[PDB]
Amino acid sequence: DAKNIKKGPAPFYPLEDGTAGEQLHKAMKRYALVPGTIAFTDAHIEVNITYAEYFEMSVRLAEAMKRYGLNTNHRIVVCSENSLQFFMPVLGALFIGVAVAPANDIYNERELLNSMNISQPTVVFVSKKGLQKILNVQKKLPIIQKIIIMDSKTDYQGFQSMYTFVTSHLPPGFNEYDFVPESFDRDKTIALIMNSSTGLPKGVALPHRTACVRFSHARDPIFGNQIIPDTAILSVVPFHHGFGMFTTLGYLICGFRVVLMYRFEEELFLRSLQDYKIQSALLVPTLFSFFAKSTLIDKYDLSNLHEIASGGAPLSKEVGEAVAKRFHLPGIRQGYGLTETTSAILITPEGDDKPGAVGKVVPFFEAKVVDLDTGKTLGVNQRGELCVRGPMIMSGYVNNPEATNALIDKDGWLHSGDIAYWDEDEHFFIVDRLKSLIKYKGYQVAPAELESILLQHPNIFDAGVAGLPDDDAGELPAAVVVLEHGKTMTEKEIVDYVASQVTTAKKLRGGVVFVDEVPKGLTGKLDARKIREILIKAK
Ligand SMILES: Bc1ccc([C@H](O)CCc2ccc(O)c(C(=O)O)c2)cc1
Repeated sequence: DAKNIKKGPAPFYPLEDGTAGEQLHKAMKRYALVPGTIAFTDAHIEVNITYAEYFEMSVRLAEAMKRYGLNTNHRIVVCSENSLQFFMPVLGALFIGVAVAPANDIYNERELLNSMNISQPTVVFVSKKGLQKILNVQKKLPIIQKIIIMDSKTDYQGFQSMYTFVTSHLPPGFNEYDFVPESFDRDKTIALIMNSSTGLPKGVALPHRTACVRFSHARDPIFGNQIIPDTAILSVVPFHHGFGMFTTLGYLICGFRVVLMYRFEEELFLRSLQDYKIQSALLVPTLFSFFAKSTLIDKYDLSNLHEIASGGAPLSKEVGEAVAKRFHLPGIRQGYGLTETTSAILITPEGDDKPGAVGKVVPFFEAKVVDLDTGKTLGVNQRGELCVRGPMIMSGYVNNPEATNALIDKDGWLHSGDIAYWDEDEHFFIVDRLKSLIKYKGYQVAPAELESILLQHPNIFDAGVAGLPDDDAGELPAAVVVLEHGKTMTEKEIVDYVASQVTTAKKLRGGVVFVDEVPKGLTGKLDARKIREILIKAK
């Protein structure tokens, strides 16, 4: 009974041959030749850019980079916040086979270093506002030869724009419509180097195959959205941290108009939803809970709105139903995905929504639950660790096969670290830190309630509450604590403090264990074991 191992259906679109760059180029060239087809729309400055514009300039950046000298043994960095120019160097680079590491616009200067030491990039594309931060970081990274400014047409601080850079390297008679992109092995050639849990962000290497699969999902009437003319999307989610990246690529495959918003604003948001006739909106999790509090939605004509998507962020069932009610939608489309799996591999399918589920397994994939101790795969309705195997899994963490391994067993399964179960109808469900309850006496306090108290203390930098299992009491509630840098404290001084703000059953009878860091779990969510694990010895 390899039969409690859950399997994604058949694709509507078969996987297509070619690299990620070869199929983007082929799709975009189709839409380039229809004048007026809009690719991106900047909701802030109201400017539109057509596929003809988008195709042509991307191609030129590909042949201008090829000439400069970049082959698949080089990487570039794109450092900018969501913009009309963002996917120009990305598209151009994939056409070449150069690996793209999107960097985080307002990563502070330290996290800009950690990202770029892993990605070791020859050329860096950057927005005017990102420039000095990358200048500073270039004087600490010798590999960064060239800096190109994305949001200019002229040069800017003597530095060169994509536009003058391209005319500085394209050969005399270059022809955007005779360009052909490189063929290369899509399994070994890295398309994207993404970022990320505990410690410092790693570099998740993802080869062209994962985007090629993604391109099969995006069109899927069940797991993506149907190629209808005049489809538009309002995307707020960042063009890096996952979601934003691979929906937009799939959206360019489909010919959709991607309406981007880089700064969030309620009225701007809702009006763009209305005016652009948006079919589906993309949101980050805490923009869902915001929209649960919105009372203006009713004043806008969202007659056209079909879907609101949360991506690979699993949603509180209460927040999801709230958002969907304020917009008069049957449901939210939530899914579960890891950066280490490119896109989501659990997605709620069209129509088949089921209250509280993230969804079912995407085509090309297998997902299963495994018992946390024996490792044996479990059956229907049992909670275990969620494990997934399929083409979109990360190739590895750059410069870190010690982490790549033991995250992926060499039967090709990624072990999520997150806990789940599935239905007799094959829906999956994710279990969160946030409603695992600590039974002392026999009534239970949420660990988030006790964490909120602990984080309130000026000398407690981070906390993590879990239930110390003791034989007499049932569960004594305990915490792992991280002290602020200057400060010093004592276990009892900490529980004295809690036991002054909680009922008396909610008191921190389990004690505190001082840790350098509270264990997170891949999607950043607090890991309920390890914490429980950590306290069990210290007692
Ligand atoms: B960390 C992370 C990793 C991956 C992702 C996925 O790319 C989301 C994919 C998705 C979800 C819902 C949709 O409706 C659509 C779509 O519009 O096709 C697409 C999100 C976060």
